Amino acid sequence: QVQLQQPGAELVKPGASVKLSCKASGYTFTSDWIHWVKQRPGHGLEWIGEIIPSYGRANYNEKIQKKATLTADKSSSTAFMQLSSLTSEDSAVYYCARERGDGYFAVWGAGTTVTVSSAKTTPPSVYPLAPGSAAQTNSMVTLGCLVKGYFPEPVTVTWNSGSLSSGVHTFPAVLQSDLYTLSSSVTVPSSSWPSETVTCNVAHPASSTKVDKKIVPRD
Amino acid sequence: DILLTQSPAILSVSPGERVSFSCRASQSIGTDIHWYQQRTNGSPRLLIKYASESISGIPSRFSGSGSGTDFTLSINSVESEDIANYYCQQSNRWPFTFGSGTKLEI
Amino acid sequence: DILLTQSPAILSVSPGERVSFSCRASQSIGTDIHWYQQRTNGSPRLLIKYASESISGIPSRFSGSGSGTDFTLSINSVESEDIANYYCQQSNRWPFTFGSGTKLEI
Amino acid sequence: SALHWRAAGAATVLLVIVLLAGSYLAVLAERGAPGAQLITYPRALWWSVETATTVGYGDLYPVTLWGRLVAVVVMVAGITSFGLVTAALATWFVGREQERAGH
Amino acid sequence: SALHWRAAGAATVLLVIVLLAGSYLAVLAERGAPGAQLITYPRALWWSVETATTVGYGDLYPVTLWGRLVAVVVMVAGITSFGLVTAALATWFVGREQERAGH
Ligand SMILES: CCCCCCCCCO
Ligand SMILES: CCCCCCCCCO
Ligand SMILES: [K+]
Ligand SMILES: [K+]
Ligand SMILES: [K+]
Repeated sequence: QVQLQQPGAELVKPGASVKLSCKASGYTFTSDWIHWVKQRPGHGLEWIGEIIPSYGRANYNEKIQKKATLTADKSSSTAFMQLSSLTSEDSAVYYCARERGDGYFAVWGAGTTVTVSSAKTTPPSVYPLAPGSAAQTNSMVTLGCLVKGYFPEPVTVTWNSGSLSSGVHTFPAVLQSDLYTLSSSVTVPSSSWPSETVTCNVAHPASSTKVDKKIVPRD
Repeated sequence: DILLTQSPAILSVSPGERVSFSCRASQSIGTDIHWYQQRTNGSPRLLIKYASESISGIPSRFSGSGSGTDFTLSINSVESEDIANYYCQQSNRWPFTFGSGTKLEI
Repeated sequence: DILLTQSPAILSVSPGERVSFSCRASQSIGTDIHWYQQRTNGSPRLLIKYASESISGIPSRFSGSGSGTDFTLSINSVESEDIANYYCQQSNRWPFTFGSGTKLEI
Repeated sequence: SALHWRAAGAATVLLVIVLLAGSYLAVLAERGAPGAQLITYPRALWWSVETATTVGYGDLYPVTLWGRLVAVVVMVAGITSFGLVTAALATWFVGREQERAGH
Repeated sequence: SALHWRAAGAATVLLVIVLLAGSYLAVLAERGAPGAQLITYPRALWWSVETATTVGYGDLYPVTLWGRLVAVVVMVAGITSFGLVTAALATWFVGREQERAGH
């Protein structure tokens, strides 16, 4: 089961601060250290700092402008990272990881996407992508979902609640006029659809929404 | 602090071929190097610890070697699921540091 | 004796930008490096001691990092009063030595 | 049992506790210090053993004030414990020589 | 109090004085010697502790004649002090074993 739980996203206005959380489950020792790692888009992993919850002591990457402050609540097994006075340079995915005091990060959180922007949150509109009436078909058929007008990143798109993974492509979002847009593709044997239902599930963490859109043939 | 250099930044290999990623440390760190795999939009995953120690759940195809300043992560017979970014990380001296990453292309 | 190399000799930065001065030692000196600021016709002024330790009276904008042979003095958001010569100095081995200095230009 | 054996046993148990607490405290003190190597528990425990015994291979050592203070407690605990076992062995021999001599 | 405890206490106080004087004298002797590291008082005091205990991490040591002579006094003071505590512990145990035995 998931050892480290992190919120999917956080939208922050320039100059403001946010507190990321990392809830741990699984074996817990007085000797565990919780680390935080930053990853900007297209870039590598950057170590930010660490904390030992049982004592409350924290250490930080001294080589970079100090934007973080680490704390921990022992009773709820949660570690926190306070990021303050942010700029677009602070926009990135922030991972928390558990180290058993022996040097390597045995397990990682899913990461929290932090977006520093003045723009407002906006849930996505999910539209079906079913073939036109004149489209011919082989042994396989391609369907999809249009996810547009949302902000900020990210969205998680699954097909049939995750049971359908093979034959799936989710394309990177494009930013235009403060809104993102992406589509997801799914391919199943042509014979199996529509007899067998195909639905995409779209989750958008920043707006706390998750919607389903069943894909049916055009009239 | 220890500089971890990963070169080349991109590695192109043909299917089923053995491949080797390089990680070089600015000073001797014994075998205190660990390797992580990160697929698109996924989180890093520990592959090898202390240069050559296996992690349960990781395919036998992966192996590591080296000590001192030069390390290598190898994959016997590369396959599609191996397409990802690979990072090395040291724990010999404080603070821990990461290499710049090598992307695997098939 | 320990050679302390400061390059570049002149650093041009725009107002409000983070800036980093480099100081490299010919051999490992732990964190025994200290930084001084010297404005035109003024005397040197201690800014950072043992690579990263704060001095009372010095603005939070100044910070230091590094250990071994490579050190950095940083200023978050440079401003006019920061225009000066910056020197590093080591106390790891006798005799103490100074770097050649880096001038900051805005 | 006699005092000297009890003190030895106690000293041994106490030494072991200092080695474990010392390994743990050394890591807490040293992380945050650039260049420090005494930063993972397994090698710190090894370090605590080499400190209590004064073997001094030289592969690991504290660079911070508190890491050094912790080191001093481990050294003193180790030197004292081994000194106390010697004193206990001497007491044992002195008593035996008394017996072997008719006193 | 008994002699052995008084000698131990005295030896401890004396050891501490030798550590402090030794740290100070080591810096005086070593500055002026190219390459010397035992040149600031805080690490010299740490050095004096590692010398009196024979721990021998190996991170610091004198390179000059007088720095080495100072080192010898610190070693001998340290070895003797710890040897004297052992002798004091033995005396204590021997006396106690006498009592426990009816003598
Ligand atoms: C002798 C007891 C020392 C406790 C270790 C302190 C660790 C925290 C210092 O930053
Ligand atoms: C044992 C006493 C030695 C005194 C230290 C001498 C320092 C001066 C030598 O140049
Ligand atoms: K020794
Ligand atoms: K001895
Ligand atoms: K030694």
